[PDB]
Amino acid sequence: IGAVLKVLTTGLPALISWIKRKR
Amino acid sequence: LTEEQIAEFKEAFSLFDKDGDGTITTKELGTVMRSLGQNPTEAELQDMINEVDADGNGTIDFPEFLTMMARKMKDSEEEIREAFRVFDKDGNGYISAAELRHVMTNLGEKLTDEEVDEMIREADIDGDGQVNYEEFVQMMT
Ligand SMILES: [Ca+2]
Ligand SMILES: [Ca+2]
Ligand SMILES: [Ca+2]
Ligand SMILES: [Ca+2]
Repeated sequence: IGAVLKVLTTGLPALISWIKRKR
Repeated sequence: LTEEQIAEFKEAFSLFDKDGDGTITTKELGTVMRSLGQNPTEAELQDMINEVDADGNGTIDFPEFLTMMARKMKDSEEEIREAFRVFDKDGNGYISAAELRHVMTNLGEKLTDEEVDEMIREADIDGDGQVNYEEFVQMMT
């Protein structure tokens, strides 16, 4: 429960946005 | 606060706010949790909002979401292993590009292949082209 929160609020967003801002 | 941090925070918010109205409801939280194989009750979801619901309005806006994430960051090993298993679908201990693509497709993020491979390269520390459990730990902390 809190695991999915930690995942979707700590590591994954950094990668998704660091790849998305390169356009 | 850097320009880099803001884009990351924005993408994380937009992951939950799947209808894009600028608020996160209990229903959106539940939907995102279930797409990751979790099953939260209505009470758990309301408690999740009310743990950050500064204005008592029953939904999560942007700064309350920031508070939720900062609290969660300060928070565990069982949880990290659980999320790893969320991504390591076949349990071989390495998150592949295909697995990350599958997870993105489950979350609704329409990302190109080259972009997913970029994400893998960005998170990959040893350079084998996959994410092992320790690299995942590094990503979280
Ligand atoms: Ca919404
Ligand atoms: Ca609120
Ligand atoms: Ca795997
Ligand atoms: Ca690796």
